[PDB]
Amino acid sequence: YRRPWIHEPRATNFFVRLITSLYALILTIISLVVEVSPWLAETIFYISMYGVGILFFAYCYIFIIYPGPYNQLISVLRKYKWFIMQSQHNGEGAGTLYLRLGALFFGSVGIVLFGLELFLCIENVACKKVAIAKMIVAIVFTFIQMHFIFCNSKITVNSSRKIVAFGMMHLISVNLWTWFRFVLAKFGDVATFLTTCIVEYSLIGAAIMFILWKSIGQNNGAQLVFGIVDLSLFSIALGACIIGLWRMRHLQYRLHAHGEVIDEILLIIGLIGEILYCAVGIDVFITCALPAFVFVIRMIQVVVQAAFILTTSRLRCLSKYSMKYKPGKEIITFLLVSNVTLFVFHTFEGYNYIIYAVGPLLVFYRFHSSACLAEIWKHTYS
Amino acid sequence: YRRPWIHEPRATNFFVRLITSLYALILTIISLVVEVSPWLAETIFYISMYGVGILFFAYCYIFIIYPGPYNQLISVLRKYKWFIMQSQHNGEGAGTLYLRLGALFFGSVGIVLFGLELFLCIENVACKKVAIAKMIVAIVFTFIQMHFIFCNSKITVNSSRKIVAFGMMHLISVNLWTWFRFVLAKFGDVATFLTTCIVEYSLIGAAIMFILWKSIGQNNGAQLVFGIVDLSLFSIALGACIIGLWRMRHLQYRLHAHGEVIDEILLIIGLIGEILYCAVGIDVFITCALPAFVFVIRMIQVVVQAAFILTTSRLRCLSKYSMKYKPGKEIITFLLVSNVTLFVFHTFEGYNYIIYAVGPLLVFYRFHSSACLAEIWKHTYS
Repeated sequence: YRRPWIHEPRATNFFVRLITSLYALILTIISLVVEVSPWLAETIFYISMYGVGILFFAYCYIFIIYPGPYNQLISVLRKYKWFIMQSQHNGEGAGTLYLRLGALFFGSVGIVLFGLELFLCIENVACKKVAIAKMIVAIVFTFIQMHFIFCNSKITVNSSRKIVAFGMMHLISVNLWTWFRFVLAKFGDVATFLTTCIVEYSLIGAAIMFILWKSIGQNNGAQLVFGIVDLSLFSIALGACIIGLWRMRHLQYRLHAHGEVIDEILLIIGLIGEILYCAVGIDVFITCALPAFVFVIRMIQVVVQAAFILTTSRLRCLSKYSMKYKPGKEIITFLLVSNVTLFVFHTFEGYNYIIYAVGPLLVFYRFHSSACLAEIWKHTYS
Repeated sequence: YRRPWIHEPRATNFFVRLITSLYALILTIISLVVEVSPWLAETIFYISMYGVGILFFAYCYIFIIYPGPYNQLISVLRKYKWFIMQSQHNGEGAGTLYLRLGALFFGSVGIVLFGLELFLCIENVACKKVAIAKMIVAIVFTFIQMHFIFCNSKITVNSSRKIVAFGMMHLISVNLWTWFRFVLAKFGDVATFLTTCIVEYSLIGAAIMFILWKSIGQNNGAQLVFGIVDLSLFSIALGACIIGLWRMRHLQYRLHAHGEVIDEILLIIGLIGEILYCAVGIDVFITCALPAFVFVIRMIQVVVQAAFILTTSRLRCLSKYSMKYKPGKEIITFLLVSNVTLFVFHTFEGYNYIIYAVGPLLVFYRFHSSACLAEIWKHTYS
């Protein structure tokens, strides 16, 4: 108009968005060098990141989500005698019910891990309060974050919209940094299950916090039988995706996107992990045919399934026939069963640095695919 | 409405967007493993990627940009006797004049490199046609791509909009793969200048092709004095950015975004390279104070300058005073001079794998900053 940009809403919106995104980018890059490098520096950094996250959570809980006890005090002071925090809230969450339940489960399994090394610290004679404290803040932050994720609806990112911006970007940085803490190798089956769960939990938390941040300012013989069963499971899932797209071609495009960005981000992360894993396997089996044939089938299946999900998540049965025939349902249920089976099977069955780094990404891709298909089974066919 | 999604425009748009993006993601990931792994496999892959790129370019040139000679033929056949290609075109480019001139320069310096190893192949006795051919297709593809970039306006991505989608994604994959070919170390000053130029050219080409793809479907003592001079140049640029934002606070937010996405992408890539480089330098100078102090100043300067540019690129002098006082111009010119000086100075002056990989990113960040500031000097003050 003629006003300065410091007083133009959509000018101030981007500026805050850009500043918070730059802060998150710097802190995420720094967290990688400090956690992928060859101790107090880390310790104080560790405790600082969790402490700032917990402080932001307390600010949100005291002043935004539950302003009652703060509202009392102002009145209690108004008795021993403007600034009372309204209870504006919402029901729109930043994730699906299945995704948030998975977040609760993976965070619970991460707290089990953190408590395990907490016990192994106290009951040993080599570590220090330095260990206990940081593990306590890890447990506290993780539990608070599970509670916040599972209730990411009432949160009004738009009441304190510049600390919620800085806070959400800091939380994304904390989740990504926690993921980076576990992309490096330090019962072998139970150990790799604990790291995977906390990696998956960090990914879900980062996606949820990013979706919330985006809404700020908005006015809205084993190696034989197992390979055989992987090939069979991949092949039937690969065919079901191809058939399902053919059967579901008569549905209609959605008019309102509902949770399509978080699903896109998580599915692409899982798919990137899957494609690297398959490509690296093909490369190593070439530089050093059953497994190599399985890897090509696995890559084709994961790519076609990613396309199938990302498309059918926008398809709704709104035609008279589409509402009555529910075209493709049995496909969705079959694919969901196959994906859950693959996730479970790859968990109980558990050039080595990419394998460990992308290890949790495979099972996270399977879990996210299941969570999307359950959402598709419900939202498309209503 | 009630129509199938296979016949809904915005449903078919995303589906094609998703399929092409998945193809580019797969091919880019595969290109990394094949080019960052420890020969025909590469050779045939190399020639395939360039050949498909050249085939797409020929399709665009014959059928879209210059359909005249094809239009003749249909008529020439209509004489020796529906399907004549219209000449729809545009003037809206996918990049600024300075960015496209930089692309021409860096591509020219890349062709000089390719011709250098072409000559070193013919006039030697160790390589093969296998080398000549692939180097010839590299030169041909690079020159065609410079011509296409510098004239990325008349291109109607929306005439053959599903091959231009596949083609643009393939070109992005080719540019990213060429970049990946040079993130690995194989006069030392002239050798590192040639690799840097082709990396910068690949980055600019990838950004341009992505912007064009996005528009598909749219209805629109050395180590002492040098450190001292780097610190002085960083400090004055750091202060100028802080002052400039204060002086330019009275301008107005833009109403139409003009080339803000390509600038964002390239600036973030350069900034990510800069932040890693600075963080890794701080880490190594800590694990093994003048240089370390310079690294912190450099990081602060690059981050503040990234914010300054990304903000002032959306600020226009539209107020009577803003149009008359042109607030901040001398800041833009001073910052542009400093950035050009830094780019030139770091070229003639030229834990080792990140250094080489992010090497070209630093000077590309300096060049992109200069190109944006020249754009800012012009677009803001008109």
